[PDB]
This record gives sequence, structure tokens and C-alpha cells, in this order.
Amino acid sequence: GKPLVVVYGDYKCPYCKELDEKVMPKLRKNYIDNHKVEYQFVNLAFLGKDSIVGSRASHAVLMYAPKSFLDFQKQLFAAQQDENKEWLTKELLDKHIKQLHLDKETENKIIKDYKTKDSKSWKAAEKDKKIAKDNHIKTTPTAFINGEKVEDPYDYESYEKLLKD
Repeated sequence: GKPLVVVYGDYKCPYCKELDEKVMPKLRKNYIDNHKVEYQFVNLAFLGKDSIVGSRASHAVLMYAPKSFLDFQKQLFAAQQDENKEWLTKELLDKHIKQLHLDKETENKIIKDYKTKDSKSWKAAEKDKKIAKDNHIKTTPTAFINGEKVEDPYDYESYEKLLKD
């Protein structure tokens, strides 16, 4: 199939925020939105008890409003606070979900799903930690394209390099 681009991180991670700001705008325009590659964000949810909550909301958005996922991700990283603070509250997350301006029922569906134990977004958030562990991911942020490490995950051109061939 098409190249699979995987980025490992956490919404509370400062460097992950940098990758998003520096890489995503171009990666999205030239490879993701035009469906040239499959993009996957694996959240290690390792910077606090609120990390996993943010991950659940993120996964809920992805599964119910995929065309709004990248905006959600960008907007969430943009609101990043001190990593020692549990800033990923349900209040802030609900606020961010509503900022997507989806139809009312889709919005309600996402909000209820990420808050429901063992829902699909709940399981997805948990699975992300297992994925990172099984793939032996030590540092974040790190990116891979079809399993090949992106030399400089902060530089769009480094991704393009792997994607050319």
C-alpha cells in the first residue's frame, strides 16, 4: 500500500509540540490530506495521569471526525502548559472538541465516548502504550516511515527524503 508514517509522542511533551509546529503543516499538505500516506500518532501518555485522558479524547476525535483530527491535534498542542500540571482536563478537552464545530450529535458522541470506560477510544488510548512498548520506543518524539527511522523528526524535508522513493 502507501507509506505509513508513525509519530510517537505525548500531547504534554514540549518537543512533540515542536515537531507538530515544524513538521505537520507541510507533511499534512503534501502527503496526509491528499492521502499519499497513512499517518498514525501513537501517544505514550507518560507525562501525568491526565495524559491518557487527552489521548482518549484525541482517539475519539480521530474515529468519529477523522477530517478534523489534524486540526484537533494542532490546536491541542498549541494549548500545551507546563508538563507538571494536569492541564488535560475534561473541561479543556470538551472545549477543544467544541472548537472543531462539528454537528451537535457528532460532538456529543465524541465527548461521551472518551469518558466511557472501555469504549473504543478508551481501548485505543491504552493500546497506544502497548504499541510503543512492543516497538521498543525509548525516546519521544520519534518518527518512522514504513519502519525506517526519520533522521530528523523535526524537519519536514527529512520525511520527504524517505517518502521520495
